Amino acid sequence: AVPAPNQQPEVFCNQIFINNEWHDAVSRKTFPTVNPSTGEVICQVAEGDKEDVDKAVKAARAAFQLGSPWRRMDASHRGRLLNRLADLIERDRTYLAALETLDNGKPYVISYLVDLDMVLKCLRYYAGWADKYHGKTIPIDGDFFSYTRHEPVGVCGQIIPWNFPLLMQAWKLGPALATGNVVVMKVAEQTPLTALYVANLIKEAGFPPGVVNIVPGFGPTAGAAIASHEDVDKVAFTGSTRVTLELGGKSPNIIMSDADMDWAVEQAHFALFFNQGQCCCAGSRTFVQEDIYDEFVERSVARAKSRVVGNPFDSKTEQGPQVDETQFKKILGYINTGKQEGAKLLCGGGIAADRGYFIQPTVFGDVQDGMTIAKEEIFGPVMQILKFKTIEEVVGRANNSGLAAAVFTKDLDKANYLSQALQAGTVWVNCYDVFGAQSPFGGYLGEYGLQAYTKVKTVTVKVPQKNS
Amino acid sequence: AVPAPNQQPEVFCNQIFINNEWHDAVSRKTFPTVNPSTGEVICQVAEGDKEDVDKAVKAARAAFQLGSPWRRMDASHRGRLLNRLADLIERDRTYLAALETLDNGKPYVISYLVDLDMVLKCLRYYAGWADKYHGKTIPIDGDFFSYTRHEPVGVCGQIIPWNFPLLMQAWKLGPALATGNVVVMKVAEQTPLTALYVANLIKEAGFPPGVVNIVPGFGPTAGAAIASHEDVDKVAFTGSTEIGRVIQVARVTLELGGKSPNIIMSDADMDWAVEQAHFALFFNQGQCCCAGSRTFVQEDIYDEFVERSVARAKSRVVGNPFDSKTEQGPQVDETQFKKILGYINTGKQEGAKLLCGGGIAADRGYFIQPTVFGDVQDGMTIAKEEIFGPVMQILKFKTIEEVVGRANNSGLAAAVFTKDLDKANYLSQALQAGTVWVNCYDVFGAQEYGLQAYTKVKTVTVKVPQKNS
Amino acid sequence: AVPAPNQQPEVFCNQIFINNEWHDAVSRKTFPTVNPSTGEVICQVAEGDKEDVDKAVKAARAAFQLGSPWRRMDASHRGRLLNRLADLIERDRTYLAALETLDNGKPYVISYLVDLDMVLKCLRYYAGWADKYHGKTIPIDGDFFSYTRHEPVGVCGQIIPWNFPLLMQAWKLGPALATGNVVVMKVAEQTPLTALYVANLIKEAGFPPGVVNIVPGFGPTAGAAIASHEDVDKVAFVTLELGGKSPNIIMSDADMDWAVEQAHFALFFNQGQCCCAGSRTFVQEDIYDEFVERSVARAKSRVVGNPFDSKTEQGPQVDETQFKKILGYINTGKQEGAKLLCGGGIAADRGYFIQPTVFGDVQDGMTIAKEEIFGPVMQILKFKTIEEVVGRANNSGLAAAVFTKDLDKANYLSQALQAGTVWVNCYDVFGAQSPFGGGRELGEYGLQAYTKVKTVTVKVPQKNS
Amino acid sequence: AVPAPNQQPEVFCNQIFINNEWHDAVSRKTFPTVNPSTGEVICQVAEGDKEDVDKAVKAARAAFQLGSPWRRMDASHRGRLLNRLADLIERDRTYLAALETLDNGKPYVISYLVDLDMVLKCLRYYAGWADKYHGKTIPIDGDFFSYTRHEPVGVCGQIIPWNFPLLMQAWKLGPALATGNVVVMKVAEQTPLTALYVANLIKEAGFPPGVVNIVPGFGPTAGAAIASHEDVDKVAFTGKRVTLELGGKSPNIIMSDADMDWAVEQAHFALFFNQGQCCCAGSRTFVQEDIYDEFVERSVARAKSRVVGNPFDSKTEQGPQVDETQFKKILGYINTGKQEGAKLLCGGGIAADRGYFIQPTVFGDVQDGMTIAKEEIFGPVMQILKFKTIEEVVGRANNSGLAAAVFTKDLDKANYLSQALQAGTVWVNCYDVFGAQSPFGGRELGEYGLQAYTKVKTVTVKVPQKNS
Ligand code: NA
Ligand code: NA
Ligand code: NA
Ligand code: NA
Repeated sequence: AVPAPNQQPEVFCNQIFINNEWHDAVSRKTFPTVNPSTGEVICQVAEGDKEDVDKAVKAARAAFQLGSPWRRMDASHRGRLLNRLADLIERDRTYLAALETLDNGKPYVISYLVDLDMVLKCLRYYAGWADKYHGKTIPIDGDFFSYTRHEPVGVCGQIIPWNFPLLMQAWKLGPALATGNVVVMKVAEQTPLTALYVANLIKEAGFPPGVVNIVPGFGPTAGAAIASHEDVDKVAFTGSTRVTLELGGKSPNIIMSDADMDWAVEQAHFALFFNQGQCCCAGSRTFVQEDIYDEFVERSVARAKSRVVGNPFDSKTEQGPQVDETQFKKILGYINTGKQEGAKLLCGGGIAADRGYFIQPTVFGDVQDGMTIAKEEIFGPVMQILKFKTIEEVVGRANNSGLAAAVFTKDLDKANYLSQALQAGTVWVNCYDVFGAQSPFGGYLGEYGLQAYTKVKTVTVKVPQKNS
Repeated sequence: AVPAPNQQPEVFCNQIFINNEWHDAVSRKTFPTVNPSTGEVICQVAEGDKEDVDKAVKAARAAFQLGSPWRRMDASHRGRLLNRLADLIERDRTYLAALETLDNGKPYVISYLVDLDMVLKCLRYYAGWADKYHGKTIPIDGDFFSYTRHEPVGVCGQIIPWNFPLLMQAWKLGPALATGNVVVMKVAEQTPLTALYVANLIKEAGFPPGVVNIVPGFGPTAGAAIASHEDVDKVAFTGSTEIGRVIQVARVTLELGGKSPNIIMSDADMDWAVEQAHFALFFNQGQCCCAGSRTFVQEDIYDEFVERSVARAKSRVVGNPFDSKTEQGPQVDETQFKKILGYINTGKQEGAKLLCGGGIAADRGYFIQPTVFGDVQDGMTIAKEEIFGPVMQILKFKTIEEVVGRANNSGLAAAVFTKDLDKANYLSQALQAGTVWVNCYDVFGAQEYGLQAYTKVKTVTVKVPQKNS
Repeated sequence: AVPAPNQQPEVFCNQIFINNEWHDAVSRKTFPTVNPSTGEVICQVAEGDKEDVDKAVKAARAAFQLGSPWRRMDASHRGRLLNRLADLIERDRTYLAALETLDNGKPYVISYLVDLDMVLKCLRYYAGWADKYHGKTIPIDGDFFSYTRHEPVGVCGQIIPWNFPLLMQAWKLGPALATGNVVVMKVAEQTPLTALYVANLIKEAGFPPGVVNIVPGFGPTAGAAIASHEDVDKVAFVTLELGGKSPNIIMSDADMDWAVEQAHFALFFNQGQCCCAGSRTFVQEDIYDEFVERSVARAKSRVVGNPFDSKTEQGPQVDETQFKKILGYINTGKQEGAKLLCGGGIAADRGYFIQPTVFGDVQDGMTIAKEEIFGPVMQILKFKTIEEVVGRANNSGLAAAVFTKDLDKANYLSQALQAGTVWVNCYDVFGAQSPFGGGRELGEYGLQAYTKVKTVTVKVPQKNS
Repeated sequence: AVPAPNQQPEVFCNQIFINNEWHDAVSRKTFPTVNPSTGEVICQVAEGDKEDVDKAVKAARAAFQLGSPWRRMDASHRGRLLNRLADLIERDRTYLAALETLDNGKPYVISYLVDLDMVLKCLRYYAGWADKYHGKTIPIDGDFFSYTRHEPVGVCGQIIPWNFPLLMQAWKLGPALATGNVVVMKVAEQTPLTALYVANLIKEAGFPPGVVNIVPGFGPTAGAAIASHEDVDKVAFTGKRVTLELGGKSPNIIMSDADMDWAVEQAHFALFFNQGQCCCAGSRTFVQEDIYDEFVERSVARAKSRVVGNPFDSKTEQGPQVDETQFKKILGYINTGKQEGAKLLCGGGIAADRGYFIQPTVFGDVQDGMTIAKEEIFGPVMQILKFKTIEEVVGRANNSGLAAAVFTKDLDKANYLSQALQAGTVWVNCYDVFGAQSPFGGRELGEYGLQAYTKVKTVTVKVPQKNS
């Protein structure tokens, strides 16, 4: 059961969020955010720049000073705050899911049942880690007592993409706040709305001023300012091609001949088409064993043709528009390159509507490794199907590219052989895009997400006489 | 490639080991240990009883006193001591492997390449854990610094069986010593020799006096004395349900084994499943806590499986353990010898189809022919009671849902042979056993849980000036 | 800031709780629960016996069956349920603190600010552990993939004492539920009410029927039935958590004012009814006289009276049996030669009130220095050296404390003291995250006792690092 | 008890070590390494450059290929090899200690009892970690079995300094090899000999060819080549994944209630150890005003009695500085101290006409703004500053973060300072106490050292009905 959406949700937040207050850009400039479904402007948004970032960083630094409310607060209480934030987001679940759809373009049913559900689960998961990340007491040689303490890194710069606005924000705030860091976040110009509203909930939840600061704006400006600021202790970027870069692209989905055909077909479809193909780990290279190639391809094309493209607020809609005009044209050019390179266009291939950034679900057959559409990730509804013969062969082709991969088979040995040989951060077996707030995700979440937001301090004390 | 064995190894240790010295029993009494291959006495061994145990526990307690060499020793050094012990055992590998065979009966080739090898790997694995089991610093509410220390439990009474004399000794000494505990060990009357020789190596390795004490003797005497001693902090028993009850009656842990299910699905690799099922049951003369004594086979492959299993059992070479061709030695002693025979009789009486073997394999020693019973039923005695002998039980089943219930209706171990991913995961999750093997059996590895049982957690919570994250 | 209490709270739950439903005993018998402050009956409570426990164990077993809602539920959801139960308890905080005081006797201010606060923290802490207790993937030799899974033990029998009725219930429920077990709980006959009301909240929270079952009654019957039941997987009273004679050591360099107030707290907290009461106060000779004098004055000013009065520091003892037992112990203290410094008798004609009592010049051989009476009776012993106090303190191991300004003395004592918990310059400082034991409770360690480890070892193609 | 050293150790290894073989530089160039005690050339050593580095990376990559002996080897066996290497170093301990002294200058007694002892303990410590670094099985939502594997990162570039040649080599090899990585190591031009001999022991121990490769040479060339190589997966510098391990100006705080005798001796050790060439040297000795005069008087007398001379002499406490460049830099800093107004209490000049010997130097009443109080010189130059309160000292000590120390008998003061000091390691009543088990950073050593040498792979499998 999904509640009826408000197809025209009101925008309450569209400025810079610093010290639990809303500010206009220092330059007073503002940029428009567009509804991808119509191509029309939703509203104006404050355009943050270097000077705005500097204000945010100063606020963050102040909120991180020894003796401050955030620093003195019990670890268990940071957990309480994250749980409270989660409760507030659930309260406004319907409103947030609709706003997400309005600004991003993804189907409202998905925004509500998937995006929001995962946001809630992420924050509540991290709330639980707040007071459970232990240091150690170490049995060092000599008459000493040695132990470690896991301290926060400090001011963390977070730049999040537009594909999953709310979930990306939660993935970043969850682990950072659980460990006691302060944040200066930059949201995507294409999808700044929902994150700004969450900022309002962060204040309502009771987080001290300056703990979380959000600076909407442009990449070359605000984004770069955060990455270059001398008082930022850590910067985590997630998007297109302490510092951590989280990029995604060309994930191989391997279908063995003994795989369940119906399941394989639906999963490979999902693996690529999910969220308009706008996923860092989209299974954009579907490797199919020769014995089942023809049948698999036939079923895949049939599924792609039946995929409903339309108004994201319509319950029947499976695919909304692409995020913006730039991606829209980028995907169209990519489809043309596929045709020019000799890939067999099986269906789709063009615009799906005269209004908005809609593209027909496209499928290319007989794709080769050397082709552009087999090497470049375009984050669009364009499926690439490649044929292969042996398991040894596919391993090499799949690895010749490492965020994620998948293998569909009923054979135990094949599953274990492939899961070990595939060089990817996450390897799915008979499923795809299965993330858990508790399962790590990286390239070549969970408790591992905490390591990156913590600094280790070792204290070694001379004692009278050590005894086991 | 295995060195030529001294079929008649000299015995250097046969007394009570306390404070790195050899002592005769207080009573001066001694018991004989027999070579199961000939039925002849190997030598006399000091018979420890309550008073001997009391001396051992006193020595152990003294070595565990605060400020003692063992207590003050760096954790990394406990690791060095364990590594030195392993080096010495390896130096005397050929000798020990032969002594093990002589006293226990297992094939020398196995004693050398399996038993010793695992003893070495176990001690070396644990040596590495000595300085790596950390306590925690805890983010408690308020202005407090709270942390935990994992201290040793103290005096640990360890009673080990006769099936894997040396390995059981390593499995107990490894985790206990790595964590800084002291030990009072009671070895099996049927196999006391190897453990006593290792005691000599423990002394040579440099372990302080009283850290490890070994009292050979009888179960209801020495064994019960350890379990009932008021100054023993922990007692771990590994063996038959029969003596376990006595110990339970006399921190306590009872490690028993029996009737482990080996499930063969229709899609299993036939050649592999047959050889593995054979190994699963027959390994170590069937004297294994997790012996696959219930081989469930899906109906569509039952006939073929049984045929191949019977052929394999008939070809199993029984004979002198010191002969390189020997696959199966004798049973550990006369009591088990007759107990197994009675069990085979019961199988016949109950309607089980005797497919091969079923009787004595030699006029000298405790050798029994590899026996296989077909069409076994859940209600039969040979399908409910574990006899630790070379007697295989093959049961037929139809569905996977069915076999789960039947396998669980008994939980040390279990195995599944199948090429199907979903079938492997379904069974590994559904089978209620401590260890579930998939397409393999008896695959143990020295490889943290064993450490928890050997440590005490102490929390220290200190008031401090204002706390900050 | 404590809301005014309802000094005579309504009782909504007084029956056996099985499968989210209220049941009368099969015998239909009931027993009275008394208000220790007046000696009068509060209400009748269903007297569960063996047959009632049997119904509870079966309901638990059913709830634990593979494929059941509690077994199939995502680990994260068990956490959501724990968090919802905490929210409900917080909603009914004022009411529950009053009921706890009515039935147990402790001051309402403490019930509210201490017991209820700790209950909330305990449940919320454990809610966080539900989906974070990982198994391991092990690098075994050979071409094998080996891993472990932490499964619930099953039906857990839990016997809760009367000293901290609500807190002990939370300490037992938190880890057990976070790990997916089912429970059959036996509450103390002296204090059954608060736990039964929490059962109602357990049902309201959404826990499946049979996950938590509560059987009020007596120890020799209901308690023994749980302990002997063949279908109960684990019983926690096998693990026995007992407490007694915890040493509180005051070094000559301690902060005098702080040590005096803390030693007073250490012993008198909860009418001295605490498993780790600092009932042996060891004081170094150079400060003994002054420490004793200040301790005596503090004991004399301790306000004893109606626990609902804001000024009350000490309520009555839990029941008449304890009341008499403590009085007999005070008499033995005088007979054996301990110096009675203050108190020593009954504090009121109604209720089980005892005057705060302090004994000086206590010797290790005395009965009052060896037997724990769980009462408002302080023992002050004198010592000379740090080496001496260690031996005396250890000659008894749930807890201990040291008061000193010296780093080395503090580290030497915290290591040498054979106690499960050692406090330095504080006392009774518990955290839902810090372990406690003489098995272990609280923290991550509390999860170990409620889990079975299953190893799965799979043969795989060709293993690579 | 230390054996008699060979004051003229023979050199057996002086080339590039690749695939368990000794190679001359492609250019055939060599550079002389000097004995800092005499200023004379010990021998010539192959001068590796980009081309030699490329060969080592290729050998390392090959040894890391799936299916190779190093990749297939049981984890426990990597541990056996590390223990064998340790046994071989122990066999050649007397020789190694003398060669360390000949090339670096530190007292032979220290090389034998300290450096070599720590090298042995470090390798033996990591040998034990080889098969104990577990992944996890995660309780994810839904009918899925999710687990992680900790895989090696791959080709690790390791650049080690000259202050502790052998120990630094072991700190890098231990964790890298225990977790199955392969190495391309660049040793310091000032001290390449001991590491090259160890490579010979690595071969003798049985490590597969290409697992460890060592390229002696210069920083701007060989080092830069490793850091910039496209096929190097991680680079660790001490002096792709990158980690810079730098050190400097660690504060040693002496409270008025400290044990005077122990504090004076430890402060002396804290600064003067290893000719002052230690990243965490206690180069800022803060002394509480009530004990200042006496502490200084004692420190001066202790510095004046410190024996400087031939490092092979058993009475020698201080050998020469590592090279001419450091010698001059220290003389420059001493002059800077005098010109700045710091009170020169003793030393301050050249201690011998041959070699690079400097007199133990003590500056008194140093103030925070002085250059000698802000820059690290890695020399036998002690700075003593005066302070009044604990709140004051915290701020002064922090205004600079690898290490710090506090000497006091008071529990609260020790906890206050160990909490407040922003340093990776805080020692209480001791200094320079390292354990192979305790982490060190500004991480290395302990369990923490393994995290940087491993990649986390998550495998998530769809399974029939899941149950707890
Ligand atoms: Na938009
Ligand atoms: Na024998
Ligand atoms: Na009552
Ligand atoms: Na040199």
